[PDB]
Amino acid sequence: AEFKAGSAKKGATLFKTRCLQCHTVEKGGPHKVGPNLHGIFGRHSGQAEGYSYTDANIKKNVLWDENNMSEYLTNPKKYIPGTKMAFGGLKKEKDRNDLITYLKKATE
Ligand code: HEC
Repeated sequence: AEFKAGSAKKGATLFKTRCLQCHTVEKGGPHKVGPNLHGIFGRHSGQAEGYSYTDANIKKNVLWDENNMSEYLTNPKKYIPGTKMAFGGLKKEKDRNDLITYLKKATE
């Protein structure tokens, strides 16, 4: 994928309505169904302290950035086979760009 900054505003709504049930973004935020995402863009997959990852997510060992995050969010199970993230993906590129524009800011 090739990330292009979009609407952080739309991204925030997308996170709230598509991700928040399983993820928090704030520093010190709790793990829920999925791991807290604070600092995700300075980290490899499967490395958030305090979260119980699948071996699949850990072994993928993807150094998260705006580009492979877009690739991942297109189809998480195709990108990380065996992951337990029950999310089909954001198929529209503009949605992924919006979400990641927000996530880059929100997870710092
Ligand atoms: C529950 C129903 C989830 C929804 C909705 C979303 N995610 Fe998720 N995510 C979930 C789990 C259980 C996991 C761990 C998977 C595993 O195999 O252990 C994840 C993982 C991620 C990651 C990787 C985090 C890391 O490696 O530290 C990312 C970057 C991520 N999820 C992002 C994300 C976004 C942006 C979502 C909304 C669009 C989203 N997830 C939905 C559970 C669930």
